[PDB]
Amino acid sequence: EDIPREPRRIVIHRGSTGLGFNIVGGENGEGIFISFILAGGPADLSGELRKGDQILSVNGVDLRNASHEQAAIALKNAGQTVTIIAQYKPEEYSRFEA
Repeated sequence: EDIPREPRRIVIHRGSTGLGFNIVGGENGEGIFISFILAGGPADLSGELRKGDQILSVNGVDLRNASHEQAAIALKNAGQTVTIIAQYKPEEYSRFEA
């Protein structure tokens, strides 16, 4: 609704539940997508990320062509304050994850 088509920058702070989201994808022609946002966790309270966002970068590490494992390591090692570049692609998310 107030989500643009182009990539956006979101800053999250890591908590006791991590970043408060989980990821799928990173294989074939599917990039890294947010599949779940934990209620009350850091991503949810930020208000800015959505299921079906593709993660393009985290703290400058390019995740456009990462595998799931590569992305999970980048997110684990990104530190307490994490800058995410995300692009909202709900139709492409549904093609892969429906």
